[PDB]
This record gives sequence, structure tokens and C-alpha cells, in this order.
Amino acid sequence: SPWRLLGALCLQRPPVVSKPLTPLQEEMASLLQQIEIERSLYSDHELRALDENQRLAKKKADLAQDLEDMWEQKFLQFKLGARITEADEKNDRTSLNRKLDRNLVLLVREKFGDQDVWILPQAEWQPGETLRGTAERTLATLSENNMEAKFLGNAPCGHYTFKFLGAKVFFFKALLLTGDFSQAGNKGHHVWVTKDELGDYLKPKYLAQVRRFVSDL
Amino acid sequence: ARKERGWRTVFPSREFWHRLRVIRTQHHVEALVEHQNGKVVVSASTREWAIKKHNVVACESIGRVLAQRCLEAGINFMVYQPTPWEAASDSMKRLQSAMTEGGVVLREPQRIYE
Amino acid sequence: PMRSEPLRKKKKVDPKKDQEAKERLKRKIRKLEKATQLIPIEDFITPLKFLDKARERPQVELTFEETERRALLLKKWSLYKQQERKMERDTIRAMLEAQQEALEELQLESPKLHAEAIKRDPNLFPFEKEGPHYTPPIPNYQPPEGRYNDITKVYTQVEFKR
Amino acid sequence: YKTKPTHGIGKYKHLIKAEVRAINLGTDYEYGVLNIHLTAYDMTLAESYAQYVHNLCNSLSIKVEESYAMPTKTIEVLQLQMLLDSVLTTHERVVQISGLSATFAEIFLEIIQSSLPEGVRLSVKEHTEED
Amino acid sequence: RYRRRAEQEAQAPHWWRTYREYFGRTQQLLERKQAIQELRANVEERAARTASVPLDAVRAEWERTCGPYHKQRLAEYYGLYRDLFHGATFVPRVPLHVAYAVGEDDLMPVYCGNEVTPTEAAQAPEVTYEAELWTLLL
Amino acid sequence: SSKNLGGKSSGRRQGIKKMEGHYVHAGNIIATQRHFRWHPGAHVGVGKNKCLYALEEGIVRYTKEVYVPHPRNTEAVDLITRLPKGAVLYKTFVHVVPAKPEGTFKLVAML
Amino acid sequence: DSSRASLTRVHRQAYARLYPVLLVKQDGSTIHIRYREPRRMLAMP
RNA sequence: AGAGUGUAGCUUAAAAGCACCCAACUUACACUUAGGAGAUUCAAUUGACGCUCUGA
Ligand SMILES: [Mg+2]
Ligand SMILES: [Mg+2]
Repeated sequence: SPWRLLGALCLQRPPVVSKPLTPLQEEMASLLQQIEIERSLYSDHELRALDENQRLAKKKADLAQDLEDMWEQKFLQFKLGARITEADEKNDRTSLNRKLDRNLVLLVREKFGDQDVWILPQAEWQPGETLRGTAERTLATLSENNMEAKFLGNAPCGHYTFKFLGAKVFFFKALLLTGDFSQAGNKGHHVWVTKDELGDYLKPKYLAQVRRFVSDL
Repeated sequence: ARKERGWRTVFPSREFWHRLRVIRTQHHVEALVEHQNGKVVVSASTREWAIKKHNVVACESIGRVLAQRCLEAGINFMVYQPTPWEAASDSMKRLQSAMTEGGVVLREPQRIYE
Repeated sequence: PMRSEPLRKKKKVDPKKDQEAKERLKRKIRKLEKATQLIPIEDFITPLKFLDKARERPQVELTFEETERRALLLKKWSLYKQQERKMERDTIRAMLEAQQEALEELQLESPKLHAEAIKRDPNLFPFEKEGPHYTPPIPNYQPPEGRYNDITKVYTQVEFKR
Repeated sequence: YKTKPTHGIGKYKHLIKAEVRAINLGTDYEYGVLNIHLTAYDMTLAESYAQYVHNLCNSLSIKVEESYAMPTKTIEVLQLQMLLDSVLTTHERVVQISGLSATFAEIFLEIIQSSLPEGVRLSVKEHTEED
Repeated sequence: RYRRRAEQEAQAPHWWRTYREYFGRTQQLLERKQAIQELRANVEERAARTASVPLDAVRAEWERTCGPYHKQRLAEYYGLYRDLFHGATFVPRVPLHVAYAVGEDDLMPVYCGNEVTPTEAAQAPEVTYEAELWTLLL
Repeated sequence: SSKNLGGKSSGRRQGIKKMEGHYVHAGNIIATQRHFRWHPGAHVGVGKNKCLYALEEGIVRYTKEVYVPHPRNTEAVDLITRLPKGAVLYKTFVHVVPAKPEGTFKLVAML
Repeated sequence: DSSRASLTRVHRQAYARLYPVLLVKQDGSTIHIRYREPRRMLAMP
């Protein structure tokens, strides 16, 4: 049979911010830090807070707090640089800085002649080159960005089919180191979608089961 | 009657008339009383769906109910021969304390000659 | 004694060239002792500055209302790690089974792709990644609103160029 | 008859075990001795991830052979911005690995990736080091 | 773990030579499921981190359910069946509560394997078994 | 020149003295050995130089039983914990099936 | 899943107190560390 | 649409045994000790839900 030669990749950004900790996890950090305190021993902070105190409490009748609020005032003047780019935008889902706590996938669109296929980015492999660099040639061309971005593996992650002449698709995986996505308001119709956000961005079984190679969390 | 006095190399010694074996497992703890031949004479496991009702508390429970049953079977002398790490296990100390106080003595008096 | 067998093989004969390798090896003793990196020990070991000063903060109590609370949170924790480990363990289970068929397909499809897939790329040797943080940020050590911890460049020196 | 048709009934040494690279051509290179280095500015978080790695490897039956520690860095505030002084230290620890495949390679990195906590760094490599 | 495996091998057939040769419902589980779920709350898990387990109710539960299975063991270990019936087992489903009189009170009971004195067994025992025509035989 | 000197030790005379199926009274030495070749089984003792003797008057048999050592025997509990999980050790043992029943009840009087 | 290694004690016997210090990097990013002398902030040049 | 069927992870287990999870020791692992968690897809061998298949 003639088989329609086609390649792909899948791109993932890591969470740059740790997960917000669950209501059971927040208590455990409170108890474990409590039990850390009572087993503790020979504190340089408290060597000068309890036992320099008893000479300053009896010199008058014959350090600890003046260093406190200075440790609070730079704790106060430093407004913490926000973990918040969610409620401000709410819309620009093609942002490289939308989600902070979860991994993403790059997701594009090609209005085909036959269907009108919303696409998880693909490739075509020539009879000369490998299947591995077939991933590597497409982040340069199809979206016009500068992603110095490590690939992981030569053996692929996903294999789904459609035969009318049969077709094939070979899903890989990769990461980001940093991101220069050139001209993000481009009409190459692309968007940065989480796991929870592609539930209503996929219709088909050629893309419905590509969740079988994401880290689920 | 003879105890099998040999087996000085292997563990446990098979010199007894009646032994106490316990089977610590997942979800259960068993306690068997055997003869030399391997014929179990009384048992009390938490599979029994009678002590399934009402863990260390599961272990010391069987020391109550099986020491109840050896007196009801005429078995008065025992031997308990554990590995040295379950001899210092907090379950078996409560088992033996419900067994030696429950009536039986785990010491096997000597095979008299002469 | 392969450290000193270069030495007396150069000490016995004594041309000029033999005095260079013997001299350099005394440096290269201490180069190898700084190339191999037994001189350091761990700080797992306890300083006994912590020995006698244990008796500064010894006071604890325990209460039944604390203890019953300290019971169930650990059981819920033993519950919480149990299912999420399974979610993680079925994740690696599902992502190998989506590898295993995905290799058997092209290997039973194309023999060129058969050999090409089972090797990898040697960019797994220089891989290094830094952790998720609490703040990413959009910048930084503060751009000059009034705060900063970046080293600011007027009469420019962090380095000799700027 | 000394030997018997029951000869060799107790042989306790071929069953038991007694007493670089991973070559493996074509499938190729089945990653051998790799030192994954767990580094943190903390102490407890670094240890708790080596905790997580070692239990992960034995769960996946891929062989580990060391868990030792690189000793501790001795740096102050680096006096590059009244000149500041406070000693912040770094705790590095080695986790080794011996058995890996090509086909588990990129995957087993992901479980290390996705579970990696706040402010710690990994660095895979080959072996030429000592304490 | 090895001692568990190795004591499995000493019950196998073993073609060579062995010391053993010369010297040898549906509503029931449904009610039990809610039983443990109910019984997991009144222990407040506060009786775990020291419960008593009253035996006498347990014994009445044992004698009804797993009494006869257990009771057949002692009747074989004591070798009744090879003396009574030349083999030919049976599992006694009727719980026979026989006891003798120590004067007025109390009762010295006989269980399956007990020891009662012939001073106690001068007079015929007081019998009940809570079942419905029988011949009792000593 | 013959630098080698000393190997003039005589033979130990160590082996099975009572082979399989023999009648053995209580106390006879079944075997003498060094470096365990036969372990004690039912009613067989061990002396200081590892000999095997009979503890009851009976008939000596040889079997192949399963070897589980003592948990204080530290030189051979590590022998276990490097075995794979299908493994059992199977040393060989010497038993004595006792012939005489250890006594009978006899009339002594009529009182 | 950055929480799997998150919560732990000090697994040593004799040890000083460790306080919840927020050190912060050249790249702007801050981290919850544990340190003595409870400066709630540290800033690295 | 056709099909194989079906006990929690597994099981020529029938509510079991292993695995598994958190602590306490261990650099850690392992061991051990204290704990923790669970299943017969549902209705009368049938009928009907869950998956994995063969479809378009
Ligand atoms: Mg000689
Ligand atoms: Mg001679």
C-alpha cells in the first residue's frame, strides 16, 4: 500500500512556578516545621535572644528586637514580584507567560482542503533525512520563532492513523530553555494550551488520545 | 514421649511436643498450634469471621482467644521460637503476655528418663 | 608505586629533559590531587559545638487533643500519597504502552525506521535543568522603580569592560 | 554409588552471585554509569529528592549503585554589592545509576523533571570524579 | 521471605527422598461489608493507638460458624476417628454442651479435649445441645 | 634442594561409619567430618569436631531436606539474602528412625 | 507535580533551627530556603 | 455496527496471598518495627454496564 509520509513533534514548557499546595499539603508543612522547632538545638538567633536578655534584664536592676524589624522592613518594601498573569489577561491563550504551575503544549491550525484540521504541529519526512530531524526542521520554518529548545528522544511518543491511501503521524517530545517567539500576534493560528484547555480544542480521535504522552499532574 | 532432639544446624529446633507459630501477613495475623508431625490442633486467625468483628490490637486479641482454646483442648505447655527481631516486636510481647497470663506456659517441661 | 616510578626513572639517568618531567610531576602530584578531587570530608558529620549546648531549648508537652489530631493527619497523608503515587505510576505505565506500540508499528512498517529509532541523540549527556521557583518573574531583581538587587551600571564596573 | 541421580541437589554458588560504557550496538547506548547530581541551597529539600529518585529507580528496577554526597560549598555574600556579608551555603549530593535503556531514557527523565522541587538543579553526566 | 518459601517446599511431592516419607453467601458478605464499616467508627481509631475483645460473645459466634470445622481437627489429632470409626470422618454440626456437677455449683464443663477428674465424673453429666430425636453415647 | 617440607600428615579416617539402612544403638557415631557434609536430622547430635552421633536406638536414613539456617548465624543469613526468589538451598541430613517404643505399661501388682 | 519532594523534616539529630528564608536569584526568581539568623530576605549579588 | 470478555497491581487465590503507601531507624537503599489503603460492572447460568478489539 502507498503510505502518506508525515512527521510531527510535541513541545512542552515546564512549570516555572511550583504548584499551589493543597489544603492537606499546607497543614503538613505547618506540623513538620513545628516539630522541626522543638527538636532544634543551639540556635544562633536564640543564643542572642534568650541569654543576652537575662543580662539585659538584670543590668538595670543590678540585639534581639532591634534586628527584627529591619528584617521586616526589607521584607515589607520588597513587593513580591507576582505569580499572577492569569486574571489580568484571561484571553491571550497564545501567551508564553500564561500558566505558571503546569506544563503546556504548542497548538496550531491549518485549514486543509479536505477537512479543516485543527492541528498539533506536524512535519513531512523526505526519503533522505531521518525521522528525528524531521521534528527539528519545523520550529524554524512553520512558525518563524527562535526557540533554542532541546529535543529528548529519537523513538517517538505517539502513533495514530487515518486511511481513506493511508496516512501516518509520529509524535515526538521536546522542551524549552528560553523563548524568543517572534511577533506573537501572528496569524499563523497558534496557541499555548494546557491539558485542561484542549478538552474543547480537540474534536478528533487523531488528536483525542495524545494525552497518553503528557505528564498528567 | 520423644522430642526430636536433633537438627542443631537448622532453624527452628524441632524438639517440642507442641509449638506456637504465628503468621504475620497483610490484612491478617494467624496463630497456629502444631504437633511434631505438622498436624495443627487449634487455630485462631482474623479470617475467621468471628474475630473479624471487634495491628497489635489484633495480635493481642488472638492471645486472648487462642489461650482460651488450648485450655479447651487440653494443651497446657507450648514453645514459642521466634526470630530475634520479632521477639523484640511490640506485637508478640502482647501476644505472649496474653498467652502466659491466659493460662499456658510456653516452656515445655523435660522429657524425663530413669 | 606508579607515582614515583616516573621519578627515579628520570633521577637515575639525568639528561636535561628528565629533570622537567620530574619537576612537573611534583606539581602534577598536587594537580592530580586537585583533578581527582580524600582531602574533603562531609558536613553530614556533627560539629560538637552542638554537643553541650543541647540543653538550651528542651521543653515539650503533649496533649490528647493534639495527639488525636496528629494521628489522623498522618493517616490522611498516608492516604494522600497513596493515590497520587498510583496516578504517577499509571502515568509512566500509560506512557510506555504508548511507546511500546508506537515502536512496534514503525518497526513492522519500515526497516530503515527500525534501526533509526532505537538509537538516540547524545544531547542527553549535557543536560542540566533548574527548578520551578516561587516567582518567575516579569522582571526581576527589581528594574529601577525604586528597588534593585541587580548590580547597576553607572560608572560601569561589575567587569572591566562595562 | 556416591554421586547419584540426585547429584548437585545443593549448589549454592551458581545461584548466588560471586566475588566504563554500555556498548550494546545498534539499539545503541543503554546509558551506563551516569551521575545525577542533586544540588540545592537548602539541605532538607536536596535530601528529600535523592529520597525520591532512589525509590523511583528500585520501583522501575533500573540499577542504582551509589548515593553519596559531594561536600559543601563555602561562600558568603559574594561581596559584589557598606559591603554585605552573610554565609549562604550549597548542598550537593550524588545519585548514581547503572542500568538505563534508550527507550526508558527520555521517559525516566520526565518523572525526574515533573517531580523536581523548588530551587534544586540536576546535572546528568559520565564518570570522572572522586570526593 | 525465604523461610516462607522454604516451608512451602517441605510440603511438595519431592521424587528424591524426604524426612516426610519415613516419619509422616451473597447476603453474608454484604452484611459483613457494612459490619466493618460500622465497626471502624465506634473505635473512636482511638482504641488503636488498646481494645478488649469480649471472648464470650466471640465463642458463641465461633461455636455456630467455625466450631465444627475446628472441632474435627482435635477429633483427628486425638485419634478418635482411627479408633472410633476406622477412619470415616464426620463434622459435628450439633454443638454438644456437656458438663458435670461440682456439687451444687459451679459446673465443670467438658470441651473437646479437656481434662476432668473421675471424682467429678461420679454422677452422670448435665447435658444440653439446643437442637431438635437423638441418642447420646459414651 | 626440595624447599617443600611438612606434608607428612596421615589420613584422618573421616567418613560415614554407619551407612544407610544400618541399625544404630543410641550413642554410636554415624559419621565424622570436617567442613559439613551431612547435617544432623531427627535424633542425631553434633559434637565439638562436627561428628554426628545417634541420639536414639534406631535405623539410620539419609534424606535431602531444605536448609534454613539460624537467624543468628551471621555467616549464612547473608547467604540467603543474595539468592533470587525461586531459590532454596537443599543440604543433606542424617536421620535415625527409632525402632524401639520407649516403654510399655506392665502389671506390677493386684491391689 | 513539583510537590512530591516538597515536604520534609530535618532528618538529623542535633541541629540548629532553620527559618523560612526567601532567597532570590540574579534571574529575579525567589526560592523558599531554610537558613539560620531569620533574615526573611537574602539577596545574592 | 462485529467481537473477546470482566476478582484492587497480579494471580490453573477462593473475599486469600503477595505487591504497593506513610512513618521510626539508615548518607540513603535494604532489612525490621509500628501503621495505612483497597476489589468480584450490575439484575434473574442467563440477561444487561466497563474496557480492549474488528468497522465506517
Ligand atoms: Mg597430605
Ligand atoms: Mg603417610
